[PDB]
Amino acid sequence: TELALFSRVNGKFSTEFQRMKTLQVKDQAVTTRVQVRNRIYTVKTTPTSE
Amino acid sequence: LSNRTNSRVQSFGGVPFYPGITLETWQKGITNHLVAIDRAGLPLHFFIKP
Ligand SMILES: *[C@@H]1O[C@H](CO)[C@@H](O)[C@H](O)[C@H]1NC(C)=O
Repeated sequence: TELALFSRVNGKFSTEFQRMKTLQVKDQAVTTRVQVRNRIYTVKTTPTSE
Repeated sequence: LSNRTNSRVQSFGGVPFYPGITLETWQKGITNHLVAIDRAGLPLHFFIKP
């Protein structure tokens, strides 16, 4: 606001407001699964075992 | 984001498969590890002959 009276009385009134706002959200979800199965031999009993 | 990786191996005879192996080393590695894969047979009563 600027006001001038009689070309001699001057008045300035300058008001500024400034608002910054920042939000950040980060989510991670890692699921890992490993499943190993070796079946190497098969051991069977002889028919004629004592 | 969404990553979804599913692997699945199945070996039959040959080196115990582990993820970091190459197909060349698996083929070269059946030098001693072999498994029957197809079989032909006869009914058992046919072997009881004079
Ligand atoms: C995993 O997600 C990333 C995202 O940066 C993507 O570039 C990639 O292709 C996805 N898959 C693998 C196997 O990395």
